[PDB]
Amino acid sequence: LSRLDKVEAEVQIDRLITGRLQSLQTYVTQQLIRAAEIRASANLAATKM
Amino acid sequence: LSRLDKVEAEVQIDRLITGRLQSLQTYVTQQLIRAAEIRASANLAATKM
Repeated sequence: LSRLDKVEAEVQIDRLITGRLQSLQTYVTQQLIRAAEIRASANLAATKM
Repeated sequence: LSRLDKVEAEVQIDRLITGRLQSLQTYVTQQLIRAAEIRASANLAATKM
């Protein structure tokens, strides 16, 4: 943003947005899968209690 | 499609395709994770029966 004007900057920014958004989607998806593992383990622990 | 010719339209259409396809992948992935939660609950319910 400090080095390029709006018409050229928005092209560069859209590349970062795309890759950063994909990085959050990858993280949140794996956290959802880990949450299921923890949920199953918590259900087992509640049954053991 | 009504406003741009093929060479320019396909560039704009590919942006929609990319984002809409990413929306379906996000939806189907979360449905697969929810299906596992429902599956675990159905297995529990079958055991309670």
